[PDB]
Amino acid sequence: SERVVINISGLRFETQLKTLAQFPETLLGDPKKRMRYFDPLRNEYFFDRNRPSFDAILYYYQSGGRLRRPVNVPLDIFSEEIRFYELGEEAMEMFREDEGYIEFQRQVWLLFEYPESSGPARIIAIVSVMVILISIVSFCLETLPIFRFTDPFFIVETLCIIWFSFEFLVRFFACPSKFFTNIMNIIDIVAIIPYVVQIFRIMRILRIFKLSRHSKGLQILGQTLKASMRELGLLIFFLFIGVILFSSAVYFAEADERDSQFPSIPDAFFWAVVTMTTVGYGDMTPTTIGGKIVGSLCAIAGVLTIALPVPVIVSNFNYFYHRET
Amino acid sequence: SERVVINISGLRFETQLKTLAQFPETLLGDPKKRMRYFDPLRNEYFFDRNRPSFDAILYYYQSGGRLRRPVNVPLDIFSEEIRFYELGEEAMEMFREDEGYIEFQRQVWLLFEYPESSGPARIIAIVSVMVILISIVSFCLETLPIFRFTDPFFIVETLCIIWFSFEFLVRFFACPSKFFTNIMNIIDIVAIIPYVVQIFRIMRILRIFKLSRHSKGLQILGQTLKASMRELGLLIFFLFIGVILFSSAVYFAEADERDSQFPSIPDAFFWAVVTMTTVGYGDMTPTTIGGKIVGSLCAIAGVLTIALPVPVIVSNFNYFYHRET
Amino acid sequence: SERVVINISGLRFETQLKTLAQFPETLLGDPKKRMRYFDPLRNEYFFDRNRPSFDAILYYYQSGGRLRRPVNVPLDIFSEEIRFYELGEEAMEMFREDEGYIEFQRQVWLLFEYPESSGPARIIAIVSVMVILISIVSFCLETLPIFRFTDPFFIVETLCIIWFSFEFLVRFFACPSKFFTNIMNIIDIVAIIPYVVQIFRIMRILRIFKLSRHSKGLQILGQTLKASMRELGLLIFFLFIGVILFSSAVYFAEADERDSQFPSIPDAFFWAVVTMTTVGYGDMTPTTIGGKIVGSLCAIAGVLTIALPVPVIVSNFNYFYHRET
Amino acid sequence: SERVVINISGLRFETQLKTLAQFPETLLGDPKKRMRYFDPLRNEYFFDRNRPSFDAILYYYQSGGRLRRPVNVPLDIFSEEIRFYELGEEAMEMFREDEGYIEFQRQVWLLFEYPESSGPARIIAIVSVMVILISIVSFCLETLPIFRFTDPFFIVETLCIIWFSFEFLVRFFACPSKFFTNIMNIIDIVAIIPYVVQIFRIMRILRIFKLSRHSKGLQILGQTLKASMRELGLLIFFLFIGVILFSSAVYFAEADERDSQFPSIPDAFFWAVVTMTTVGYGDMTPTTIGGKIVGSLCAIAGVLTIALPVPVIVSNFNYFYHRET
Ligand SMILES: [K+]
Ligand SMILES: [K+]
Ligand SMILES: [O]
Repeated sequence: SERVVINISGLRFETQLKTLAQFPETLLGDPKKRMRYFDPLRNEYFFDRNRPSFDAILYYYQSGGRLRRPVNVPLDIFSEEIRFYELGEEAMEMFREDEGYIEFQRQVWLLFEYPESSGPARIIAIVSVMVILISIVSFCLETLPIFRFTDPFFIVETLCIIWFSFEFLVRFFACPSKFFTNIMNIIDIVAIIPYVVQIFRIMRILRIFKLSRHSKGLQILGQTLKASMRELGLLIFFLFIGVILFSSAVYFAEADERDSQFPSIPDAFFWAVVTMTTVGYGDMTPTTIGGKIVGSLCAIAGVLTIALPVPVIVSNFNYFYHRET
Repeated sequence: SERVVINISGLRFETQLKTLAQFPETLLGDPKKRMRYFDPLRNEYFFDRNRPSFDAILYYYQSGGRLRRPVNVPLDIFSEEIRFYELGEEAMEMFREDEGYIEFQRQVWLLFEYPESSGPARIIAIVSVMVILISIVSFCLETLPIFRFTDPFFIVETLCIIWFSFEFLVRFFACPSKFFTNIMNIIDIVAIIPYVVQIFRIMRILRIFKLSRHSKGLQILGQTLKASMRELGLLIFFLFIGVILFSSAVYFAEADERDSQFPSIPDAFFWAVVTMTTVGYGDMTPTTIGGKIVGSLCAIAGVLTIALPVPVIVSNFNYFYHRET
Repeated sequence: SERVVINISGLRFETQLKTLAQFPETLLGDPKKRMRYFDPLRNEYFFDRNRPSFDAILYYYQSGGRLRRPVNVPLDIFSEEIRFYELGEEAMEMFREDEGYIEFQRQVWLLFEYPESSGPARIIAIVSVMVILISIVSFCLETLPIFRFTDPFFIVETLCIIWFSFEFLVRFFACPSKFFTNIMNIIDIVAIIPYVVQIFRIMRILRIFKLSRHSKGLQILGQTLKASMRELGLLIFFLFIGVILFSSAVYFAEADERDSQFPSIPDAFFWAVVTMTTVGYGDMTPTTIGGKIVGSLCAIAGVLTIALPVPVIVSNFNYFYHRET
Repeated sequence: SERVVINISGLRFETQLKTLAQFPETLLGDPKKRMRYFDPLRNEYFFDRNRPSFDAILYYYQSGGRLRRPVNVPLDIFSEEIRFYELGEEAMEMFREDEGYIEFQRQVWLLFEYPESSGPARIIAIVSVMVILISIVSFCLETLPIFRFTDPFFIVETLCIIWFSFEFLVRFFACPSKFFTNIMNIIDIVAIIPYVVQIFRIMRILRIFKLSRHSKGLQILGQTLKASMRELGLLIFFLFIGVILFSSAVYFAEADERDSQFPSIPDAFFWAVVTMTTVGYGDMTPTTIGGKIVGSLCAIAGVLTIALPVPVIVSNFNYFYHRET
């Protein structure tokens, strides 16, 4: 119950000794630690330090754990005062968590997993990207009407696979731990499985995801979509409810019309999709006065359905964008 | 007029005793309550508590009712100080209102109205959703050109009605009070009235609203639209003024043209709607130099007309979204 | 130079007497006014009032005019403290301006200019709106292919003019001052000038603006557009620069093509407009590889050109919207 | 170690003399400078000045360089206190940088480079703009089907070049320094190089950029795009990844269809572009159930791809817009 006066650059703080003794590990909790700052003429402990920060420090003793940075104190200045008062590593990491902060194969694992290290590391990454870009150009040219080791496309297709196999064999016996959690390598597995044929071709387009390893923004978008599936799927659900709603509204408004462009419900789905997203079908346009109305409400409700979950998904992207800079 | 000194962890507060006696129910208003905190050596009442919060507490006595949380004090910390100073339940609920905060049938009413309680409660809700989803699929398949108890659709249509009647008979004699205010049950009434035929079919599509009971976001959007009708209808009115304006501007610009695609005013309405919402008609495009101009101004003014009331409606949605989490 | 101590509910303020005597009209500047608050035991002036507000009050004496409300003090509380310290009507109105705040014919001028006064005032406004809405419906029906005092439209056209003349003759000899500045009456003049015929018809559509007097949001949008012409016209200029830019880019990319859909520069203007506003022409689509590219860049740059000046115009609207509530 | 008490209008500040002596150039660091403010009755230095500002001033001595304006202190008031305490020109310019702040030919260089100086300076700028606007109108009329010194267009084309040469010869021997860094003159060079012919015509359209010198907003947009290329190019990259992704998804979904509108991968690129930007092709619309799905996901992912990097680019524009006012 013994009173303790703490002078912070002229700002007076008073408390009970039992409140500071609650945490015997810190500065003000250890009598031998705070001894060097005692003023025997005023019976107080003087500190020639920042003043707005000490409101939360002394409250960390009163509350017995709570360490909230004041809204007017900078983040770096308050964090450097916690080091001086020695509140503890447990309370320091809780402050960051509350603020928002989470030989034979060692050299080959430097110019491949972290291509920003050495000199040849930054060049072998460009060559690996050129193989990917040509791998994408090769996939887009295997279908032209002109074009539809001897096969003129089997010379570059395998050449990229030889490099895409060279981007996997050097990463299995040189990785830290034996790997399937990192999605960067799951893409390397789906880019190297051309051993049902159409499903493997739709699976073959996943070689575009090979750029995510070497791209700055692709990593940011990947974290955004994962950290937004609730509001990301909320759009898909809100659009599903509206498509079923408005495709049926235009169908009953254009049912007695012998030349009504909407024959059934599912045939009016794609019309409601491009009218909500405001893309524009060009084909199925309404003809009935009531059907024309339904199209107007389908375009108005479309902008609302889209623009509601977007700011949340935009905010998740702008956070990871700035945090990675 | 007797002066009273209040020491808050070193922060000095002075007032007149009549100001604290204005509220005899609280701590500082009751002399017997504040007796335990008096310091007879300094003639003051000491409190080893939070310091930035007491500005508003002592002002609650001076203003005689006003209790405004300081902008730099957290919401939980300030609210816990009101409990200590015992300002009263009337002033506490006014603070929340000012901040923004509003046997035979008892067990059957748990696995139906609150399907998150028991184990079988969370399974009977999934079965009830599967019936709804099949009920929606059934409505969309009763119109295909191929398909247009013996009727192949009368086997699932009634089967869902048997379940949709099973989702109403168990809720009338098991509800708390006899019900028409909760819109969740008005949908159950409009999903069970298939006892003018086309109007009942347009009324039949309202079975999609049955998902609002089991959906998280549908409840949020429903509250959003109700709490936004002024700005929601402001869009409909702003778009009505512009459609009448620009449909007449393109009609007089394309009147002497014998092959002008716009014959009258109402026939140019749907063109102005999809050009403001930027959907794209594909059919009626302008042909005259002046009519081409009108279409350009109709698309520019459309983005403005849409994007003005949207942020308000988005803010109403993002509030109910986060408040329900 | 005589020192003056001012005690604000325990918060100590010191200054020189010449600083308070700088404004002899206020409380602390008048010795007879502040006499009632002097404490002859401490040699200070005590005030049992708000504490965070007095930082700016005492600075109003030091700065000699500046009166800035603190960011943590509410607007109503700080404004009520200026009344107590009696800083003057000149400094009070400067604070509002700095914060953001600007018989025979007397009874007939109440149920017409302010239709919210009496009972019959709120009914005669509805009848005046029904005449306007029918006046708009009449204008839209004078052009149907079926329809294209004896003239079936001359019975309602003049009947609304009789009312639109009844909404002008009662406002010239009953107005406060003889009127042309208020744009509400300029619309009444352009709705009553049907005494070159096509220009008067395009001028006749301005009868839709008659709703601005009785509409809540139309007044808000009118103030928004006037308070945004710089950024409103900035869009028109940014779109003008892009239309000329991209219409020429697609024309040179599709010049050697004998069947290029773009014959000249001005014939590609409307394509660039609906591709920037993302409306969709449906007619003129690019055919050349380079022309296809130009269309892609014209759609990307369109969203940027639109979305830059929009938030400013949206902010001007959301300010007048909330300020009128 | 000698203690120093600083009284700021009643607010008490204490520190060690060695902390103020750390900067011997300032007021409180120079004993002769602060001598005029010493109170020999209280042993303190009194200042009749602003109170919330001195937290950062005294911390500038403790931190030994850091000068951060408090979040509640206005920018002008805090900056005027730094002048009084005389912290130094080095710390003052660091505060602005931390806040966000960077005869025979002398008279001819006033009515040309700064056309806001004299009277004839503001008129010769309008004539120079009329030549540019006619130069733009001339370029748009050299291609009409009607029109496709004797050449009817060689009379205005050279007349503008004579003026565009008059806007370069007077700026080379009258400029401050001999010029290629300022992009305003690089446009004057690309507007005066009509001395491969089609490439010079696509290079000739760059005469629209001549308006950037005399336009307020064109300068703001130019700074915006340069200060946004990372997020500006991030859109181009995000759209490139999606176009390749969805053009291949619709091609494999519409491959067995003999009348599939998408013959190859590159022929489906422009469809994915206008469906992501929601422009609307009107030509290539999907026909297969799977292809219809791909178009729906291509329109949903398009709004997301567009709306993510837009707020960053909008914020860069709104900063330069307000900073230039
Ligand atoms: K469109
Ligand atoms: K659109
Ligand atoms: O379209």
